[PDB]
Amino acid sequence: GVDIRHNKDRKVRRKEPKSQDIYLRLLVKLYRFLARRTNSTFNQVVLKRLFMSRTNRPPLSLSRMIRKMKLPGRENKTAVVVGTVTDDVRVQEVPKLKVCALRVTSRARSRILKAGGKILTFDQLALDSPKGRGTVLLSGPRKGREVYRHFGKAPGTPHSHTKPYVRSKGRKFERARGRRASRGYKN
Amino acid sequence: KTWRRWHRRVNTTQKRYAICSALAASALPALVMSKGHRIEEVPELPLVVEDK
Amino acid sequence: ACARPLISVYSEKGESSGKNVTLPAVFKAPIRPDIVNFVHTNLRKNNRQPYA
Amino acid sequence: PSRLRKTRKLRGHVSHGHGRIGKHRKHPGGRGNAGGMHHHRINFDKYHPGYFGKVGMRHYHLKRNQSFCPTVNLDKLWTLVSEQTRVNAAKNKTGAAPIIDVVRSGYYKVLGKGKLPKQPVIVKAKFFSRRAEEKIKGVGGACVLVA
Amino acid sequence: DDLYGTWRKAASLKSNYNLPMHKMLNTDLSRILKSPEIQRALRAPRKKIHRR
Amino acid sequence: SAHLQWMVVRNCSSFLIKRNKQTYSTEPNNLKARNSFRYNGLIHRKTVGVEPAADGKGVVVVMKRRSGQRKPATSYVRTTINKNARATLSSIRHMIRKNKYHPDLRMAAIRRASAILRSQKPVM
RNA sequence: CCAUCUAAGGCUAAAUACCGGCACGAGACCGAUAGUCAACAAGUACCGUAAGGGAAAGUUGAAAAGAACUUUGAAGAGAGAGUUCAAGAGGGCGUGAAACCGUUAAGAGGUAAACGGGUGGGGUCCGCGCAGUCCGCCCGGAGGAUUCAACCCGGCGGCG
RNA sequence: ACCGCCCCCCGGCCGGCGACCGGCCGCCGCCGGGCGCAUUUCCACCGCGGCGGUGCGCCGCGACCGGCUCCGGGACGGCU
RNA sequence: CUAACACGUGCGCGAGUCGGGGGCUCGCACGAAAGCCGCCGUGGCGCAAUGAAGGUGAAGGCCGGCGUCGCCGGCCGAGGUGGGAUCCCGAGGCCUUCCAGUCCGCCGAGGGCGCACCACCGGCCCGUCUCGCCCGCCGCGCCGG
RNA sequence: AGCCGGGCGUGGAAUGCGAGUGCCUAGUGGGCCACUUUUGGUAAGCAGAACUGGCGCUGCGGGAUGAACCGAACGCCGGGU
RNA sequence: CCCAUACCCGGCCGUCGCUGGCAGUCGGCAGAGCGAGAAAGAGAGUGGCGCGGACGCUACGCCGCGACGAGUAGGAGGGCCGCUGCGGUGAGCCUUGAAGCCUAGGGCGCGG
Ligand SMILES: [Mg+2]
Ligand SMILES: [Mg+2]
Ligand SMILES: [Mg+2]
Ligand SMILES: [Mg+2]
Ligand SMILES: [Mg+2]
Ligand SMILES: [Mg+2]
Ligand SMILES: [Mg+2]
Ligand SMILES: [Mg+2]
Ligand SMILES: [Mg+2]
Ligand SMILES: [Mg+2]
Ligand SMILES: [Mg+2]
Ligand SMILES: [Mg+2]
Ligand SMILES: [Mg+2]
Ligand SMILES: [Mg+2]
Ligand SMILES: [Mg+2]
Ligand SMILES: [Mg+2]
Ligand SMILES: [Mg+2]
Ligand SMILES: [Mg+2]
Ligand SMILES: [Mg+2]
Ligand SMILES: [Mg+2]
Ligand SMILES: [Mg+2]
Ligand SMILES: [Mg+2]
Ligand SMILES: [Mg+2]
Repeated sequence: GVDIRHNKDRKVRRKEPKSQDIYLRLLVKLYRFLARRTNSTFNQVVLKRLFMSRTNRPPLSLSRMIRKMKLPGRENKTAVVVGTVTDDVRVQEVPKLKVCALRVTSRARSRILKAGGKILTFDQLALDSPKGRGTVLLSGPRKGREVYRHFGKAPGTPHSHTKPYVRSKGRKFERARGRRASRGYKN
Repeated sequence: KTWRRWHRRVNTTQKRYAICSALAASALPALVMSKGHRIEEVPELPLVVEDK
Repeated sequence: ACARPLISVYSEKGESSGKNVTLPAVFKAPIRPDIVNFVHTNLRKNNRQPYA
Repeated sequence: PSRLRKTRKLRGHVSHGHGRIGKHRKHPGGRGNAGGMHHHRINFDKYHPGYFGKVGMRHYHLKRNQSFCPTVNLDKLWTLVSEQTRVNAAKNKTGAAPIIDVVRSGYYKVLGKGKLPKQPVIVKAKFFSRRAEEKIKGVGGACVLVA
Repeated sequence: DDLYGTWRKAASLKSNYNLPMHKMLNTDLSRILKSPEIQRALRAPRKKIHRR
Repeated sequence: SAHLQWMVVRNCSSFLIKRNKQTYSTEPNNLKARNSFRYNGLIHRKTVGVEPAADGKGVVVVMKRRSGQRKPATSYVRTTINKNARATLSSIRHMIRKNKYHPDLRMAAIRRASAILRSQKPVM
């Protein structure tokens, strides 16, 4: 008999991608080897992010990437994102960038290639920089999904700006009792 | 009941992707042989003959 | 790889004719058994008659 | 598929994952949205405030087509025309400005949100906003109304 | 290749279609390990068993 | 490539047989007849096979050539060796080693050859 | 002030619907307690004054070749004989389970029986057991081969 | 007319031909035929021969080594 | 089992996405499938919110021109603080006859640029309240900003 | 009070230990017992509370027997205590 | 002195943790290491005969160390557990005997 608790004995993190495609699994093999036979933690972070799910790999926009690479000090370094690089149409001037991503939108790829940059895939990234020196690791906005507007402190409760679940927006849908001081109460 | 959901719809891009993948895999001797087809005598598995 | 070799056209006699055609780009498409299986599964359900 | 569902793993457990004390009876709380004000009041108030009551005026024969008015923003404003148009206007030296008609592309009102690149534009629309107008004037350009 | 388009040419017979992009180009894992530029940046392989 | 088709075929081959908590591979040029990346005879560019001769005695050694990867008809070269066991094993060993031709299969090929040879010897 | 029609008379195919009817085609359906109630002399037998209610029930064999003839018995029913690949298919006859029963063999028996753990004893069968494994590399002895290495010719392959 | 993209021809580079080669030369290996002719090479048999590996048909015993335990017999010393 | 909704997961495309309805494919073993439409994206969902409604509808920061600037240009551009995986730099430091002297790679004080995300402070849009002044004109008004 | 910039690391009690955070969510909403405290009752294997631990959901050694007591909580085995 | 499923030592199964190790099978074209108290190079350079060497690695694999293992209601995972039909595949099986049924026979798996 030992006075211990087994509730949190097992950790929940992912050991391998839930996906079944073969290209991602080959990438996982390569980066598993790199992470376990290299002291650099960039490989560990990249492999962990390869394991993650789709909603945990949000797309990164061209405007975000250029904005985060225009910061001082990080010139002529390769921007690495484990998600999808999507094009942003509300930006005219695009510089030359050295991008690496699993997949890139067709229009975004056309824009970068026209601007003069080059697109890399995580394989060739391994060949170029195994330990990943000169890399700027970016990611898309994880809280960008609209489901996060429904989360948190419940609506109809003071100081809670949480979106309710309504089948249709209008004046006849959840506007009368809990939303007005004129009818009952106002939270 | 007869109104079970018998049919399914797939995206056109996904259908085209599947077709492309099948076509590309049909050109590899290892995969064709592993499918069971006897092609050890075939001169070239992307087999092309004239229009005659 | 991006290399597109040259594929010979075989005559009906079984021997190689003088003609040859470059390999179409489709055969270099990625192989995804995941997508192939998903599209098959879901499409081989659209030729199914109801029962009840 | 029935293969992967919870029922297959539940065979042999008398209870079927619904408890022994409180069984799986027909409708313990009433059908549908019953008791919204009586015994589900806490849930209704906590998760759907404003559900009960009336507010606003009644409009009988509503026609959405009268109020149809799609909008566009200035950051998207240059995407209505082709890129070659914009680059030609950019390297043009005569000072001529391209004409962008949002009604042709299916927008009625122009709202000014994004930053506008510094080149003259002739934006013709049906409705404008004050900030969009001042953005166009500041960048140099013209605002034209159509019916 | 007119049906499915090349890597740099869209499909002529279809409205707007192009071959799916490769997630990884060089899928020769044996090379990707056995290349000098990656082997250089590696620690020594510990391969001696330490039993209880 | 090679790893790609290995990932494709590791579980969906016609040569795969799985029973009695076992798994075996069937395609011809596969020493040890087991499902593995090393010994799979259809994936790699350089492949070694050892088969019994068509005649009741001898051993056929099959080597995959380097040029015609997509031409199955002219992809394998076969050599028949019909001698004593020691010289047969020596010839196979020289062929595997001094050619630098897939050296990881040297002992497997030698073991398979020795076996075929014994089988060929009349029973007691 | 504008806008738009001309009521209180009439006709008109096509696109649309179809668990009845005639004639067809098909199925990731059921396979005789299932599928229609109904695979069969089924809305039949049968029940109720009536409205109405409403079953059970498929399979010898390739071919009846369906057991001539003798014998005991009043007969049912048997013993021989015969057909058949098979009567270990004999007219509700393919296969033929369990519950339950008869008989034969073995074992046991005064705390109802049965059960878990641990042994012991006796059995039916199995090892096709009953002088005990094989495998290299040597050493020694008795043998026998068209015999090794090195060269020449030709072919093939790998690498540069 | 202009611009973008793509196909084809020619010219010049870069890279690959290990998802995609031909000729020449060199090295190596293999195979077929002669050369080779038995202190070489090979095949089969015998020894209760040796070394190494795996096991004994069944039933048993002993020895030493190590781990963990229970106990016994000696002797020495400190505060005392 | 069908429909709806929510969330988590896998795949395709991605500021877009989706032919489900229809049509073209010599209708018809499979095939009642599959392919195609692109000037068949009508349309749905998303890309803008807020107000009961009339309606309105999403940054700005520096210098020269009249600080006690009216007001035109030159610009620069979508905040700030704290914490932040990674990356950059790098004082110093990693050996053997000595000695001069390198190359390449690893270590590392401190110092940078700081992803996502959290907290906080500002800013902008719509309704509403308080205060107060100014500006525009085809119609100078119970006008508009 | 808010802002900037600068300087101070002997990380300022002991002991122990990775921590934070977000979604979706079943069952439950009849309880009972014991030391101590305690209300009603003559009292009760009665009725009602507070703290902690149990039983319920739990087998094992002991109390001959036993939901709650004493010891002790459990994978299949050998030895020792 | 006696003994519990408690405690100590040992074996075995499984779970969890180390988000541990292994692509280095680098071989006459070679040189067999990264267990060792001390953050980092068996660093590169310039001047004073016999042809030979086990296993491996279904990387969804294999291997090594520790700790732990009660369970109703309930939740989750893995089933090379099982039943029926469909698309593939086994140059599968079968009148020299399939399905089904019976068995004091030989076995496997913790179990289905
Ligand atoms: Mg325990
Ligand atoms: Mg848990
Ligand atoms: Mg349960
Ligand atoms: Mg309930
Ligand atoms: Mg219910
Ligand atoms: Mg009229
Ligand atoms: Mg009329
Ligand atoms: Mg009429
Ligand atoms: Mg049909
Ligand atoms: Mg039956
Ligand atoms: Mg019958
Ligand atoms: Mg019979
Ligand atoms: Mg019968
Ligand atoms: Mg008896
Ligand atoms: Mg209850
Ligand atoms: Mg009480
Ligand atoms: Mg408990
Ligand atoms: Mg207990
Ligand atoms: Mg007592
Ligand atoms: Mg014990
Ligand atoms: Mg132990
Ligand atoms: Mg348990
Ligand atoms: Mg029995």
